[PDB]
Amino acid sequence: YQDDAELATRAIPELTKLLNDEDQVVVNKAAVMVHQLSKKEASRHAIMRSPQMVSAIVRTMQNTNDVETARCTAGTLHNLSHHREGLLAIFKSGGIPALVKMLGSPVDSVLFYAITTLHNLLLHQEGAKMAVRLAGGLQKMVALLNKTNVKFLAITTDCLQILAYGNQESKLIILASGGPQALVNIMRTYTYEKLLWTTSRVLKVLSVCSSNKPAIVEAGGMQALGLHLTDPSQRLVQNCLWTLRNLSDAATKQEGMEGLLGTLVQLLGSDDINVVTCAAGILSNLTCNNYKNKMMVCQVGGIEALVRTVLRAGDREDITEPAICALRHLTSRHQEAEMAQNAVRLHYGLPVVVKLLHPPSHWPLIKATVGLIRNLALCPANHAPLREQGAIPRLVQLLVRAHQDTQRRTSMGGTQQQFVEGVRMEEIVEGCTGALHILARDVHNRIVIRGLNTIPLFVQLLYSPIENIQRVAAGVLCELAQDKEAAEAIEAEGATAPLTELLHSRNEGVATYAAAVLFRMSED
Amino acid sequence: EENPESILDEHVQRVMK
Repeated sequence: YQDDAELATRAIPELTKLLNDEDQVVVNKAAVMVHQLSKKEASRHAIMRSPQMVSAIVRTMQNTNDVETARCTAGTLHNLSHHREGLLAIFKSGGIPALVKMLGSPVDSVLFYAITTLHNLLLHQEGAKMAVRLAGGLQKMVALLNKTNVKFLAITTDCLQILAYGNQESKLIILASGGPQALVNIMRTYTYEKLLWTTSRVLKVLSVCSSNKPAIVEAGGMQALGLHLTDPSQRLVQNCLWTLRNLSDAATKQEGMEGLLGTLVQLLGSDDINVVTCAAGILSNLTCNNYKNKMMVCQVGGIEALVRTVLRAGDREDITEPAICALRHLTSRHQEAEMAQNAVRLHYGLPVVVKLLHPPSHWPLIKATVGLIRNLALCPANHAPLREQGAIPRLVQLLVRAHQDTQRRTSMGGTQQQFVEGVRMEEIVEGCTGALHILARDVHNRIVIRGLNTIPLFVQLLYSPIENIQRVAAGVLCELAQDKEAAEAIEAEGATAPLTELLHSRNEGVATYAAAVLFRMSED
Repeated sequence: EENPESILDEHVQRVMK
């Protein structure tokens, strides 16, 4: 060894001379020796530290198409990339643009030497990201996703993950290169844990993108990610779940979701809190405005599973909020909505749902819960139970608070109206009044509502500048007007004047309810 | 002698698991 870092050093200028030889026959001889001088502790640091070498070696690899020297050279750089000095040395000689050129090599051993070295550079060499992007490694790597060696694909997809992370430039190019569809293809074809994991990471990164999102969805990403939710690997399952939650708001138009939806429902009974949370989140977005998904979730026991999720979550609002939102979506506008409304009651959900209206619940959960209660009230069998649990007094109380807050802002807190815990009080005013409108279909509920002296407030809400509020207020007043005593109170309260003006509202809903109140009040 | 697939197998062995 005492002559390695002494003779090889005096040998460096030697082989370096041969690598630049014009004779395409002996240049191969050095390539072999040089490669050998990459396996010894000394020779390695000899060439690696010999800028002259690195440069020639790199130039050789790319130039000589000789399917024999291409690997000796490529094989040299790779041995150097296991050392920081090597990575840096390779980076300075411009090896990256070369290595990227070799990604097109039909000689597997060269291909493998290229992708593994680039991976090392992208993993520990600052500046590598720019260079690879510069040389156009992105489109190259996306093209190589058509290969079938799984360890190779795992390396390649990891590189793409490194290059894409937090960079829309790379992401755009990946998209244009047809990356999404290729990535989804891998998820539905292979079973090599490491590969699925690394690929799910690239998808996770792209799923937070605006342009990549709808692309992954169209490629069938939802269904494919859904294939691995039952896999033994926890990191794979969790990565698929996060990516799925990100895509879920742009996948409300997909077909063949039966399998995914059924799996999500069963995932609600998981021992892992994090899986439960994501699952509820994903179901909430997939059942928003999609009657088909709503019918499916209900069909596989979604209602019972969600009520159980709410019970198990306790005071953990990151779980109850989306679970309660899903339940809201499932209890209206679809063929089985009525079955869903009944099932919530049959599975002992009414008590827990009304309790959520009380502290320690914060506003976002409260807002979601008021909406669910409005839907539950569409089922006449839920009126007495909802009333027994104290729903009306709490809804009215919430209504009064939110309305006053909007009054302490009619002056100037900041702007027209801002938020409180992420919720505008105008939405609580609308939600509560809307819940009371439906509940008021019941004669007994009307007695309670009227008894709390709400008519004066409801009338003032007709002057609200917010159309949706004017509409639910007129709505609840119309329901209450069917009782003579309430009808006289509404009139004594001066509702006729404002109702008469609302007949001209630009909002059909508002004009209709206003007119309905007046008719109910006329023909008594 | 050595299968040009050991290059990947080895790499994977060190970068991750």
